[PDB]
Amino acid sequence: LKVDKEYVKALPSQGLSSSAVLEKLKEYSSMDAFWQEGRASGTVYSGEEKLTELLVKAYGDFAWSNPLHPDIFPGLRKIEAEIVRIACSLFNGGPDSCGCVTSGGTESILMACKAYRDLAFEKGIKTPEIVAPQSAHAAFNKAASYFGMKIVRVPLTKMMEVDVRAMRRAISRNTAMLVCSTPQFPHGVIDPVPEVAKLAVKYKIPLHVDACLGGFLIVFMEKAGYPLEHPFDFRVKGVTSISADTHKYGYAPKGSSLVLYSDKKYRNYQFFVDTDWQGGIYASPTIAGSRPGGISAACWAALMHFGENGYVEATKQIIKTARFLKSELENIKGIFVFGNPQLSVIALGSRDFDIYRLSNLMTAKGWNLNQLQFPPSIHFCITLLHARKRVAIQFLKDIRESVTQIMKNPKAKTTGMGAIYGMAQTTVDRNMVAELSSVFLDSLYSTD
Amino acid sequence: EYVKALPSQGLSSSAVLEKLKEYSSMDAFWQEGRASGTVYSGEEKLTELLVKAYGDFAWSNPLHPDIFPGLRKIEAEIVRIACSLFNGGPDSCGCVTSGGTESILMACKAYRDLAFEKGIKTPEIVAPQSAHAAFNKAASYFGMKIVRVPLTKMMEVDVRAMRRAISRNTAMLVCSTPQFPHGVIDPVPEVAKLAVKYKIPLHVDACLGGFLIVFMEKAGYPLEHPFDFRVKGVTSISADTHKYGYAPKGSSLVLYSDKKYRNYQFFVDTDWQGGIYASPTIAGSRPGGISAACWAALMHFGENGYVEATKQIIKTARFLKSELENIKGIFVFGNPQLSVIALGSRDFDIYRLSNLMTAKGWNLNQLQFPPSIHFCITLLHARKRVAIQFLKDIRESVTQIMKNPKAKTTGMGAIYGMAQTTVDRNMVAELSSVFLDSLYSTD
Repeated sequence: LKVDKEYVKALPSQGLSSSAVLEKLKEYSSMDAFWQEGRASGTVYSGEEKLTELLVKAYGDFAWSNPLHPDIFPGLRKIEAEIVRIACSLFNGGPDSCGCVTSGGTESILMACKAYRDLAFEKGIKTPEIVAPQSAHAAFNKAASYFGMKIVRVPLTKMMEVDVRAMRRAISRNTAMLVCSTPQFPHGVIDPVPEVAKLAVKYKIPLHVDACLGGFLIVFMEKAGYPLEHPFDFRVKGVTSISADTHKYGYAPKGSSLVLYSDKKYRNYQFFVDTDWQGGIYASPTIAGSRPGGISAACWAALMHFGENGYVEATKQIIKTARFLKSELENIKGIFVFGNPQLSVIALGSRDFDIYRLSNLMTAKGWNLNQLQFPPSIHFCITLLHARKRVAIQFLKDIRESVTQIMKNPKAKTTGMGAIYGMAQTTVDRNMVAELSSVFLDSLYSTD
Repeated sequence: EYVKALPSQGLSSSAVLEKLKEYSSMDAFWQEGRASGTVYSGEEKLTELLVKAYGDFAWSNPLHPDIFPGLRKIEAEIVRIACSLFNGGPDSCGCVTSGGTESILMACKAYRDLAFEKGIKTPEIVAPQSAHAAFNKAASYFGMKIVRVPLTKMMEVDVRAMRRAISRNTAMLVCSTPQFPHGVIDPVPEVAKLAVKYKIPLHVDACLGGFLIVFMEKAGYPLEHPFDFRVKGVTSISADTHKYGYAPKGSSLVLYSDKKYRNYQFFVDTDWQGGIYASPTIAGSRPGGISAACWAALMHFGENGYVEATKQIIKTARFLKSELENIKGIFVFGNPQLSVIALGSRDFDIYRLSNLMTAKGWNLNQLQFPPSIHFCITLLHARKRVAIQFLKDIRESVTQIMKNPKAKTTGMGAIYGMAQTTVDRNMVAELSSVFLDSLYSTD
């Protein structure tokens, strides 16, 4: 926002040399130095030098590959097939399971939603509904908005799990899919997949499991020695699709994710086919046409580099860190932890002061946390980066000091960003907030 | 042969890279210049630069502008540069997207929501028959009706037919600069007349042509029609940096004449427990590496670079066009002024020519409705100097075929012809599903 350099607003009359381009780029990259010292929530999952170098070289070897042309790039076609099958194995899908590589968790979610809309249409459902917990990702609303589907969000329990009784009452003759999250992003709580799947089986409704965030942790937890309370994978009868982000705890480059299905019969509905196009018979498996095959190469590289032993070890370290932080953060007067988080995310509240004061303060001390709402809350997401750099001690100390400071003045009005997130929740005119967002989006592209 | 599960033990870097060389052992085909379109430069030094640029921004993600303010600036700049190239002026604006499909999808979604705002229940896209398949995806995904209007003998949209296709439900008009099948530019001024008269948004699909058409005049090859924001009624443009921008795959632009239109493409969830959610495009997390590399390509070529590149492509196109017009047995559809040349034949089955060119080691694009094949000339093709060889092989292929013009088409060539003549569209749809299934096979 406050840039210290003029904007390039047109193409240069004379193209720059390679060295000059890369030297000018240094000015932009030096601006982006907030994550390297382990002070950002989520965002960068490993960021390690030797890993980066491998992933960029792998990308580089496949820079011009485009899986739209599998006759030209059969090697890339085999890499993507292998990525999918590795994932189906990790989720114990067996030989009938299938999937596709996508650009991210959002596309993974949208693809399943679209698949289930088209199946519902085929069964005479005029306006399909998504039935989802309040905590399910925003991408489910985007799918509703994009694909013309009604979305019903059901309330959560005191422990921030979906209320299954309420979910039952939300089901109707028009329900196209059920959703649960492993875990939900806000508070890092795993929904009770078996209980939701019971409904899915009883009412004959597809069930999508959102494992975008947890996928490349939860798959390894048992082997890491941290067993979970609930099963989450294709072994659970009624689970019809899973989303999972390689680009989160797979340590794959950005622009990589999977949508997996229990059966090809489901995946078929996600496909787009135009048999009549002048430009040839056109069939795409996902949203994009042209895609960056380099990213798929690098994603395959991450997986083959970590292996089972690497992801188990990475999981062990993230979970050790999170369990330590969670037990400490439970013994601080003035805050509480929402629910009982078993993975990498911890959400905090305060019954004693405005919790956004803590996000404001920690921002000041060089930390970047996520700011939630409904109810008022903040979270941090623990990554390999955070375990590697051992920021856990300093995080705690800054949390403790901040809380003591706030506590000296518990009713002192809340300022800056914290104020906006507070007031936004109380504003009865939702369009005010919407209009505030559109200004923020515009401001992203500003060159003034 | 197939890796079907995670290795128990991770491979070392070197071992990973050594294994990956197995997958990259077919690139000589494209590298030799034998592939239609597909790779637009491929040039070694350019690749090194773009991969380094990507590498500097590998972990950047524009969902987090506060963390990566450098990427943010980069993307604002790519959009402003592109707006200048299309002479949009200060009120024009745009977004970086993942490719041309997403650019088309975004504009369609923008126009749908604006039509919803005016009480229209099922918004209609009015498009030429030649418009890209992505417009049918848009319709399918977003619940819009697509009306495809016929072409003239020159393969341009029939503008009278297009007017007759307009209804109270029309949300957008489309034309292409050029359309992908025949490489013909639609008469943008004439379509913009309708847009203005009936107050309908108009989207210009410049995904393919974008980073040629903007330089044509300066290359010394003035086009017949104007195409950019200076044309009254053009409300948006899609343009692929990953084609004639020579940018990495994963890179395209959607540009608007005014901010008011772009506001309709955005997604906002103010109520999400995870926080106020506002995304400009389809994706959430995105690869900022690709944007960095897209900026690098723009800054590396500059105006002089792209003018010179455009010169080299069009010289090659105009030569091949004049030569393919002087070959007994074949004709070229319409009058292509850019990088795509489409061939047909009234003397034999055109797919035989694709058969023989495939055997000679060339990969051309097979079209349909009507039976046709095309080549897309890229900067790679010009650097490799393949045009003469290309011509020689076409001539020999035609000469041969013309000895038995009425012989039965075999191979894929037959599939392409049968496909169009089948009465049950379904059977064709199923072959496609089966093809797509096969992409993901590990058997």
